[PDB]
Amino acid sequence: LELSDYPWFHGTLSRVKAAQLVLAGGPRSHGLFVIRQSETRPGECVLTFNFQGKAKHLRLSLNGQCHVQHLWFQSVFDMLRHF
Amino acid sequence: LELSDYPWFHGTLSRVKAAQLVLAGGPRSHGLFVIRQSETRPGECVLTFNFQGKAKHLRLSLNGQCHVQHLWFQSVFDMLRHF
Amino acid sequence: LPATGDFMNMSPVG
Amino acid sequence: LPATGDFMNMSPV
Amino acid sequence: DEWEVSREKITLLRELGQGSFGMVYEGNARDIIKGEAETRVAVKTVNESASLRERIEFLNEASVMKGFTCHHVVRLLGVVSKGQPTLVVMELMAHGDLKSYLRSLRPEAENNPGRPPPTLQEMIQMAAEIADGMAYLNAKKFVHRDLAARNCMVAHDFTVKIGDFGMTRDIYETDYYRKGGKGLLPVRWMAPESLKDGVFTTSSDMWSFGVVLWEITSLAEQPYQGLSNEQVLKFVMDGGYLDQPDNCPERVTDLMRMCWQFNPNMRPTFLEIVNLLKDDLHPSFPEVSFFHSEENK
Amino acid sequence: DEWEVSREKITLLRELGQGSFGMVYEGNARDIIKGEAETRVAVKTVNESASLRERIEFLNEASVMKGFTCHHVVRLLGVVSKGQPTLVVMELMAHGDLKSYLRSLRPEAENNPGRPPPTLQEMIQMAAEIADGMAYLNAKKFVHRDLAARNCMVAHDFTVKIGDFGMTRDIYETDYYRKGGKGLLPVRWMAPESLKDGVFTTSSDMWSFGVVLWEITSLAEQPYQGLSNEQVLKFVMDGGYLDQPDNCPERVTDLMRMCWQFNPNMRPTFLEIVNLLKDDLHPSFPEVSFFHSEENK
Ligand SMILES: *NC(=O)CSP(=O)(O)OP(=O)(O)OP(=O)(O)OC[C@H]1O[C@@H](n2cnc3c(N)ncnc32)[C@H](O)[C@@H]1O
Ligand SMILES: *NC(=O)CSP(=O)(O)OP(=O)(O)OP(=O)(O)OC[C@H]1O[C@@H](n2cnc3c(N)ncnc32)[C@H](O)[C@@H]1O
Ligand SMILES: [Mn+2]
Ligand SMILES: [Mn+2]
Repeated sequence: LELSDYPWFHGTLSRVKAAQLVLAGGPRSHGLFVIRQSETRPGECVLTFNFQGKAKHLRLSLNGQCHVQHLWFQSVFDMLRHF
Repeated sequence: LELSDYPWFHGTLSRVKAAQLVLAGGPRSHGLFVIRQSETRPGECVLTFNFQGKAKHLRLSLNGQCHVQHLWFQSVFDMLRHF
Repeated sequence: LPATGDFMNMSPVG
Repeated sequence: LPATGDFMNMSPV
Repeated sequence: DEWEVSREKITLLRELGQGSFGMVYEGNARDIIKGEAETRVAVKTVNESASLRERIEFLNEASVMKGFTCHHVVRLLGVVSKGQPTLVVMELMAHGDLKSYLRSLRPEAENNPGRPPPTLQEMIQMAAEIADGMAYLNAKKFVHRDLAARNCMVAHDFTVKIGDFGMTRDIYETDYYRKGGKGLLPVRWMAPESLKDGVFTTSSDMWSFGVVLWEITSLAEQPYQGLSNEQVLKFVMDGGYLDQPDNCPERVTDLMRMCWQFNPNMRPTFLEIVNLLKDDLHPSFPEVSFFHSEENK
Repeated sequence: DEWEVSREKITLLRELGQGSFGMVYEGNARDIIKGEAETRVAVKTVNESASLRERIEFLNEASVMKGFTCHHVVRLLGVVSKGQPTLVVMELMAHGDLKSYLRSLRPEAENNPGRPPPTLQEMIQMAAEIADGMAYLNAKKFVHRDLAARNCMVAHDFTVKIGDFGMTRDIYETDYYRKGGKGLLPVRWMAPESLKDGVFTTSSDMWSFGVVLWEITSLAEQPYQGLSNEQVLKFVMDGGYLDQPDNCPERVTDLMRMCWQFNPNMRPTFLEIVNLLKDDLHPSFPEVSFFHSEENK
């Protein structure tokens, strides 16, 4: 029920480390992603993902009223786990 | 290249019709989603998706600088297409 | 003066 | 006065 | 902070009434509405001893009113957040709340104005006005959660409008709101599914609407008189519902019946309610209603 | 919008210089900086005949400067968007652009001030100041794409700062920017990979930095003099690079060599550049640099 309780959320994982994680597997793990706390903008989160083997970082407005967004990410993660 | 050119973008599709689209298939089509132009907030878009058979609507800040976000959605759509 | 009695502290039943 | 000659209209090679 | 207003532009005149955790004052506001030097307004406040939970609620009402623009919804005029006490400035409802107003009409009423109880016609006007205000709310994807006569306000011309948005919630994402923990709830006005599962929807608001109609036709009699909250809880959860008040017009009795269907999807929508009354309404209605508005697409 | 300023608080004095699609004026600004009655500033504008693509670029520069606060980056002071013409107010760089200033120092220069060419020391100062400004940019995840002496500005006290953010791009998402279509590019200042693939990074900016150093030690000589754009493209893409100017300090020659490594990952970073010069700099540097700031964590 909380950001901290989801498998796709990785707290303070570095952007550098996050990119590594989603790219280990190259274009094969295309789609893999993780959500982390921004290194630069405090309080904000970032969605780091693998697009065709390249790492991309998307700034989000996250961390109340964010439950449905959590559901969205859970569902994507669900499709992922099936690979 | 542009929002209009993606299969997951459905322009002016009503929120009511969008929910129907993602729910036709019940909990089986869990994860299915579409992006549409908000009916209420003009200029903004909405992400309508199926979570465990229930329809959810997420308001987005979309429509330059949105290319990577486009990539994100394309990748999820890519995982979908494989079901 | 305010209808404080119109409210009951509670949680859903089932 | 502006160094307009410092720019070339082009696309990657 | 586009709604912020200088505390200097505000002047409190008298006290209008006490709220559960604040005081409502009448006052003047300079340059709060372009085109007006000073405007008579209502000003909501919070007692210093008010709890955080109550402060959040107070701030919630203000916050949600910011996005509303409807003739049948009490209008937000401004806010003073810079330094306490915080002030919420809204339109002045000259005749106060509907409940209080309805009770004034009781023949025995010590404060009886000088007229008889509302007319079938007058009641339909109130009903459509309230339903129109709610329809706008629903259209904006908000569920009121506390529709009741005490929260309906009466204008100087007797136009009724929806007020008190403390419990209101944004349901844009799911079309419903689910409260899990404990909290102060207006049980006597709550639908069965809300009492049981803590789920609120435009349908539960419709149930409350039915209860308001009853309030109107019984001149603000206390609902479920006799029963205690827990009894009410059980009573309603088991299929029960209020009796028809004395001489209650059958047409209104029909609305109440539609409002109290046990299955939420069996109840009517606010738009449907207005549509059912559009013909027998004051000529001005079409000029102000949300229903006849271009927004209602 | 919190940057909006009343067009009345602005007064144009003279014309400073013509821009590619606008005119830059010097002027005064009343109460644009708390604590100052009037502040002398520079004001950028767009010609009526300017295309929308140019208007967007103009609005881009303003937009990006809003988030900057660095002693070595020309500062944004305010904007006037209410009714045309649109005005971008920024700090006035009393001694104009570095290129133009460097040429003034040529002995033959008709506008020669009254001093000799920059000192090794003076050059190191400029270099550190420029590198410091770029490091901040990089830290904020922006790639300049047009670093050159013409875009470096000189303050009244001769402090050099980074300016002209027309081509600047946010690269927070990928660490790079890729231009696919055609466009006006500063080829003589571009790195090989940029000319070939259209990819810009902090590394390509570093290449441009090397070129600026060359500009400094050659007194703004025209880079790749003789060759034509097309020739330069090929020459650089094939491993070529500028010669060392006359009497160029070898220490500076070392930096240029680091800047022109063919492999972008072989080039140094702006922080590294500053770190290499931190000792031999004016005492005030640590009080103003981004390098010695708390921000640089
Ligand atoms: N569940 C509940 O709604 C709480 S019981 P209540 O009797 O409705 O009062 P409460 O919500 O606690 O009181 P509130 O602060 O809403 O207001 C107290 C009295 O002030 C008058 N009032 C409120 N808003 C007004 C406006 N805009 N114009 C005129 N008068 C206004 C009412 O008399 C209300 O009873
Ligand atoms: N690729 C390019 O960068 C274009 S060649 P340029 O000579 O740098 O000119 P351009 O960018 O087209 O000119 P710009 O609009 O920047 O300005 C014209 C002249 O105005 C002066 N200027 C600009 N900002 C100034 C500030 N803040 N203070 C003083 N003077 C300023 C420059 O001298 C420029 O030549
Ligand atoms: Mn109330
Ligand atoms: Mn320039």
